[PDB]
Amino acid sequence: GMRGLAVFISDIRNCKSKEAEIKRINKELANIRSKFKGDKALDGYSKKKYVCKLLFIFLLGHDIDFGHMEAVNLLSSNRYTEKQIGYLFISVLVNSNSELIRLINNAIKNDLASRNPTFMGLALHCIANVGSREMAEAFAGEIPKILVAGDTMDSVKQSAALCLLRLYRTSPDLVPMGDWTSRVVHLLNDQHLGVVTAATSLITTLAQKNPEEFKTSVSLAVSRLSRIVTSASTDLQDYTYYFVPAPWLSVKLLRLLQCYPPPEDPAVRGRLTECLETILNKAQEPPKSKKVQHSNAKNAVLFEAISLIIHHDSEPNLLVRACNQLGQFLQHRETNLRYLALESMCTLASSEFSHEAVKTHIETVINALKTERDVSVRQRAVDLLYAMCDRSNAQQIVAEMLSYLETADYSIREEIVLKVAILAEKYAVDYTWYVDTILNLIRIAGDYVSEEVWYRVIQIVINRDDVQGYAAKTVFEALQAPACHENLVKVGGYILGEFGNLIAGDPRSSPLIQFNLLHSKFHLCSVPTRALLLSTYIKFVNLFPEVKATIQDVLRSDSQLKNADVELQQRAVEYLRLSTVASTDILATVLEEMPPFPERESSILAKLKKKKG
Amino acid sequence: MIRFILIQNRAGKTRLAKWYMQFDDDEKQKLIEEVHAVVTVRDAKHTNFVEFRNFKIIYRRYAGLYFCICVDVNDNNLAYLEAIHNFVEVLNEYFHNVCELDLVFNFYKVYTVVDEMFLAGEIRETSQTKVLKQLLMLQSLE
Amino acid sequence: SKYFTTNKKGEIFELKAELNNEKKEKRKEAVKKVIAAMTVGKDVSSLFPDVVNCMQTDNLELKKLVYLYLMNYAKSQPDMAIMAVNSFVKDCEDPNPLIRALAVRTMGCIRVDKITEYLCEPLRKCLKDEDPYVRKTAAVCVAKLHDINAQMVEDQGFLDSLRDLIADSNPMVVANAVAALSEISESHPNSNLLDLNPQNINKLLTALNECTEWGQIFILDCLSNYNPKDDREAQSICERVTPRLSHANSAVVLSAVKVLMKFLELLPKDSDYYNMLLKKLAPPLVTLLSGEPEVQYVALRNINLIVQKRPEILKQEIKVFFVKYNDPIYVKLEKLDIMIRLASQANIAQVLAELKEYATEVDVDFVRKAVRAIGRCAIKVEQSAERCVSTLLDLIQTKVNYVVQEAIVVIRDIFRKYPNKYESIIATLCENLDSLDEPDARAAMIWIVGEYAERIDNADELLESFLEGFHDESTQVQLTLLTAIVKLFLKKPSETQELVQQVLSLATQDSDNPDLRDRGYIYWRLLSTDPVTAKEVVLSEKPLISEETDLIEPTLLDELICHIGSLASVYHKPPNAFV
Amino acid sequence: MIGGLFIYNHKGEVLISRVYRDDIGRNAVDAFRVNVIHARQQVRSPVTNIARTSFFHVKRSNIWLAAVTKQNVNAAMVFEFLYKMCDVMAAYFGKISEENIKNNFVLIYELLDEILDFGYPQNSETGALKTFITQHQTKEEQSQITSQVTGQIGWRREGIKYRRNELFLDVLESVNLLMSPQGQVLSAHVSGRVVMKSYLSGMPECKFGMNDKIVIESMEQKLISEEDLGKQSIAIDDCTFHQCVRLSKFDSERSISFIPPDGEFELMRYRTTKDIILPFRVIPLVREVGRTKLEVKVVIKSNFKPSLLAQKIEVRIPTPLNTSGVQVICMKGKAKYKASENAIVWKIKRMAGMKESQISAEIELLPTNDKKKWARPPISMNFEVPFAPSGLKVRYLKVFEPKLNYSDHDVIKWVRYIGRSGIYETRC
Amino acid sequence: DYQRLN
Repeated sequence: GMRGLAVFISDIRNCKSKEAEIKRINKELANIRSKFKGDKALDGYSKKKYVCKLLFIFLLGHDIDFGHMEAVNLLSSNRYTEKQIGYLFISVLVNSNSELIRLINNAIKNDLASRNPTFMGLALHCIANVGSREMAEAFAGEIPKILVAGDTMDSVKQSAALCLLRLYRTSPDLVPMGDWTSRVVHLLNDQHLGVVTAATSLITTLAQKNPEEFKTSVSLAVSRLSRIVTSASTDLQDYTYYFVPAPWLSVKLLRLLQCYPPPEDPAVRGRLTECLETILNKAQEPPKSKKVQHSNAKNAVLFEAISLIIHHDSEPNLLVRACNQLGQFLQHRETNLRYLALESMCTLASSEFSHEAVKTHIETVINALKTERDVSVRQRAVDLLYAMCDRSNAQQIVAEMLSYLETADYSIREEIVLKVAILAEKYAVDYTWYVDTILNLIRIAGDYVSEEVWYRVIQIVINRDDVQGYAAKTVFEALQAPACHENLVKVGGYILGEFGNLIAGDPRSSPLIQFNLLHSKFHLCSVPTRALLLSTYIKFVNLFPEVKATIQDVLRSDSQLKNADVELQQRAVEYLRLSTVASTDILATVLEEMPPFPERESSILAKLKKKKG
Repeated sequence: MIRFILIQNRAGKTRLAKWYMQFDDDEKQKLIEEVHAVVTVRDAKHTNFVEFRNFKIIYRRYAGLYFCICVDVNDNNLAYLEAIHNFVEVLNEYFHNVCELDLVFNFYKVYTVVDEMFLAGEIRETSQTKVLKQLLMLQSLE
Repeated sequence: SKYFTTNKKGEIFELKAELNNEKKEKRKEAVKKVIAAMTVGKDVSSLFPDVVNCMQTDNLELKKLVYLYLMNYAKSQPDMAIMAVNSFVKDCEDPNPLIRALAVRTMGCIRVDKITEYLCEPLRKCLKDEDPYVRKTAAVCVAKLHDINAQMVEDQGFLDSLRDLIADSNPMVVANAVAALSEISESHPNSNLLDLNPQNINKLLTALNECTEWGQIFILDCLSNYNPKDDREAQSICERVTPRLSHANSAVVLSAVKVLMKFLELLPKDSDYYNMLLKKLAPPLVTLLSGEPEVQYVALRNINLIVQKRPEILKQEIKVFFVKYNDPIYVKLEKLDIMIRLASQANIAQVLAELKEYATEVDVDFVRKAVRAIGRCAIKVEQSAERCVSTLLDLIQTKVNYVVQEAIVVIRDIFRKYPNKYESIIATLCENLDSLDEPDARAAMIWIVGEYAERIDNADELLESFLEGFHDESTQVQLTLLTAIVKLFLKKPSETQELVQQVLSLATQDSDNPDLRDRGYIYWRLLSTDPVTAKEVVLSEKPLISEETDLIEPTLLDELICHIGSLASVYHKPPNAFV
Repeated sequence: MIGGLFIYNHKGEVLISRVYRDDIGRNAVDAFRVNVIHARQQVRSPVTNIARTSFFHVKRSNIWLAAVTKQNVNAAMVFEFLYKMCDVMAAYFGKISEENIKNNFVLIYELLDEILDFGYPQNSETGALKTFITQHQTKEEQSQITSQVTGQIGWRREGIKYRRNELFLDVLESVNLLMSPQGQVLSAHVSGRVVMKSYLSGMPECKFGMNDKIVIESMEQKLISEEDLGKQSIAIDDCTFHQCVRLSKFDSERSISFIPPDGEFELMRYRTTKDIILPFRVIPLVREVGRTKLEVKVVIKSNFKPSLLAQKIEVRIPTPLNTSGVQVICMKGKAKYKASENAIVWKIKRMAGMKESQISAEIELLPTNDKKKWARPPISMNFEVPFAPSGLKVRYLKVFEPKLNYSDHDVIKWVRYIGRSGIYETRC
Repeated sequence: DYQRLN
């Protein structure tokens, strides 16, 4: 123990406005600068107590500028608590100095080169805890040789593994690939489950960048797991969390197999199946403790297991059941479990083995999304329909996302609009529904649309035909609507531009009318849009002798000609000029039909993937 | 991996903070104040997992206390919620009946114990025992 | 002094526990704790039944706070929102008129689809009363109702009741009546506005006097809609209204301007009430840049529009709109623009002074706005222009990129007012171009190198540089670069195969953009016939600009005039890019 | 109209929040918290749109005060309202602060709900509200408050009686001046207000008037009295009033005649430029010594009558964007400097009528760019003086009460003339 | 301070 820290903190808590705190504080800071500077500077309680007080002030929300060498003091030492305290202050703070740094390293190796627990320990915890380059430059052929054909304290072995994971974590170039692979994946099997833990983690990264290298890990992790999951209802009691056996080890091995595609040697693959099977069936069983934690540890494993199943795709049965269970979970009292199933089963849907399997739940999900009313959740739900959609679905799933958008933020709004657009593009059987749905996004959202959406619906209407005289009709009624969004004017503009003739027969839709209409639309419209309405006005000339009088009348008055912006000038002029001059047979030839767009590349999906993360 | 560990209180006081790679200062302060903006507003029927931007934080309550772990995306939510609690349990062992003033007045133990059961951004020791063993069998002497 | 707040453990449940207490004190303190936590954000629907069971009282603090909780959650559980019916219908019948009114106003705030019908009668017999507090509430309630579930026939009994209410014994009544009857004249059976004539208007003006701040604003923001038969009406109305060197400040004053600015149609120079009106309208409009900052910024937005529509008002008040160094930025930028509106034959000397001074500042937006402004001065009258252009060149050469860029943009709009003049600069401009990474900078610069290529023997290298990453460059960049290159080609065909080639290709073969691809195509179907009609069409001489420096679209403008007080003005957009 | 209405602390939490309309969301309150209160991009305006919702706000203390609508409300109006509001909350407890707000929930609400209904602002005053808002009766008080609030003199009248019967008018005048490089008034104006603090009885009809053009020739008459033809008698560029003055009657008779609020209310704002009185002349010059010295000079002069008292003198002079080694001198008062915030502030206690005082500065120079310079921001002034900088003086205040017996002759009437800063520039 | 009105 020790007195001061307690006194100090007692007092510092027992304070007035944060300012009195500051007074008392700076009193101790100046008092420590002066307790520092000079005299017979004592041993235990003194150095410990005051260094501790600087750490505490620092970690109160204040800063430390002084005497940290007059604190690097404590490191190479007789006592633990001074070592621990010194290492602590140095790991928690590192300033603009290098002398400090080399003295700290001196202390590091001169403390490390020992033969006992907490030295090796404290230093490993430091190196692994913070450390600059010189840690990875000076101690990178160090930890490999620490654990080769050489045996240390399990606690140390562990801190060594995790340290080496740090030293590969920041300095790959400064990590050698020596002949130690075999004792790395021999002491995986090793007795102490902590050792197995850390190792499993490290090996997870090492093999994440070097598969071929740890191809042994596989079989061993397998037997180690099946062993863990069906042992006995009392086994390695030290390492059971609320009745579940060693769940973070399972979870770390599950995670460790997910970097390897379907286990080769098939007795191994056998045990893996047999086991995953086991796990599945244990989730089948019943609560062995009313206490929420037990439930959870078990489910952690279950969830990661499901995942190894999805990453594999070699098991049909397994997949189907993962679906079934995950299914049962979506209406759980618990919210974490719904939300985690939702996520999980979304990840799942990409396996075609489990796709009808999934579809069955549409009802449920449509209900979560419609209801849940937290939001992390619905966001998981909507991701999951989008996820689960084929032709049938597509019709409904789309109707639903459409209302769902009649209510959400901003970010979501756009991304939903993007999906509704990719589903209706990808799945529409009848293509009148497709136009209807895009026209629908414009209505429900508009402000959130995006642009590859109106580019695409434009693209499509041109490329399909049968779609057209309809599209034209719709777009024309839909423009004469009261409040009237602008992407509607972009879209209706273009479309009715280059297909208005189809509709042009109907007395309600003569061309004069198509123009006047598009024209009330013109005078409140971003440049780009008006660039659009001008070029439609010329298509409208060449497709419509009838009207030309009025059109020239318009693209001729000062307003569009003496215009302030290059494009609407250039354009208004050019189109003036091709009515003015222009043989006719040229004007025509120019403004031809417009070839079908090739089958593109899908901008939309592209955008959504960029939005991802 | 673990990006980091927080223990905040109701008030916002960072009764523990603990980091696992390169990070800044004004940055860390932001991380904290907004972690708080998230967590303090939640409740019962809210998930102990919150996704934020390009990370996620798994987060649990105790009295007026928020033990938070922010971690990657590919990582095991439940698993981590339980890590939090198992650790909280080890401290309930250590301080033989733990409340926040315990971690205030004894923050350094706290640091060295987190160190004992978290390293390099990974899980060090799950054992209530082996932790409480090395913890106490080398707590013994100063 | 007694707040509660805090959060955790499960004290929403504990809250239920004490919310059900014997001593009314732990319950009051409960309801309060509840509202506190409801206000911070906690979910507290879990308590509904209990809290309304508290509303079952006769103590007003509590009744009120419950009522609050009641609005707010009453929507989401129509089921237990059944609770209130008997309590409110009995309260709508009270002694205390304040209690009746709290009831009626709390009631119509709960949107449950059958509460409609349960209140229908309370409200009908409430729009009648020996109390104006009541009737105030009653009209507001009729509007509140018309927002939900309401077309209703009895509801048409209420429409009539509301209109007949206008011509009342009372101000407040008519403030809320006018207010309501208007908010309602949204829902369009085309017959919106409904009425207003002689009696209506005269009664309304005498109200304009005998009312309140807001009441007034309701009468102006109402009136900005009447269509006077001839000019008798126009006059005696503009006059009856005039007195608005007034109080709600901003609000009354602005609406005063909205209404007033409207009844300017009567042939530009009459027995010039018209011009006394043009005098009259500048004083207050000036006082307005002397409210708190906020109501300046609103006032300036409004002016800027007025100046644009009728510029003969703040004609030589140009001095007023000079920028102080402790005007908050938004007021700054507004001012600057309003300066450049007025800059004329006289003011230019000191104007260019002021501007030269602004450029030097640090606020990036400001700096730019003003460099722009200088340029825009060039376009407004010429002499200016020579000096301006020069200052601007100097400015480019100050090496600060963004000022460079804004410079360039302006200089283009200039060449576009002064073609045949500043040709001499172009090589200069082109040196420091390879550092224009903004859309309008590239747009203008490329349009330049396009336009004046005969001059620029270099242009092949500059444009064919720009075609590297042709995509992931602003549509306005592209589009502009395209017409630019067909321009170049037409004039210099002897060196421009691969260029109309790859621009036309790029534009036509990969553009998801319909307007671009479509114009790629339209310029392929010309360079595939005749220079004869190519030259004649593209390179045709294009009329000048004149006095215009970033004006607003003319009609747009005519209608933002109609929208003076309202955000429309602030945002400068019809009410339709915010529903 | 007004939909959301929400008040926040500085760290971003709600303090109070009240929604008058279906339009609004949980969404709203958040978004604002998210977008104004938090955007790394400080520079803004005071209205916003986020996603077809518009958000107005004021800041007071460091305490944000937001109003929200999803229509095309009257801009101005909703603003003036947030103003009227802050004045009602001061009216109830002065300091508008987090703790002061928190500890007042129930009120604020009773108010919020009262002050403004369905977004439509109601009777906003404070002399209505103080009469029926606790912090007990019958039909009497009942219809009293009713008809008073509903009527044509809400704003602060019922049936009032005072132990000592007095009125004070304060003429508070800000001098706004921007004045070119070497002395020439580019913006030359005075913005004035008449703050009336009145403790009166009953329904006292006030008429009022100032300096405005005439020619000349109790038992407590002044000893001396002018006679000598008081010319320059000054008329007013523009005056806007308070809710109480009969603007019809004024527009007609040019009288300022009303029935006033009780207490400390502001009666008119007004501006003047003509026959203006000169203020406090500022003379600023920067020079150089060697390749390593930039030297800064400010001379201060004042334009009074002989006899008078210049108070609370504050002068802001800028350092260059960065500063090497600052060296400041004074010849009256005391000198202040602040770094990283980068500026120099001079504070003077007392300055006599028609003085002349010197203030000096030096700044060292070492290489900062490659050959690039600085541009000097205007030098700015803060002050108080007891002249009436326009040359306004109150001519008359008629005080007739028909109900009670008493009239004009019974009233203690005091007047003050205060001449504050406002907007005050140059160094070029 | 102030000065009497009247």
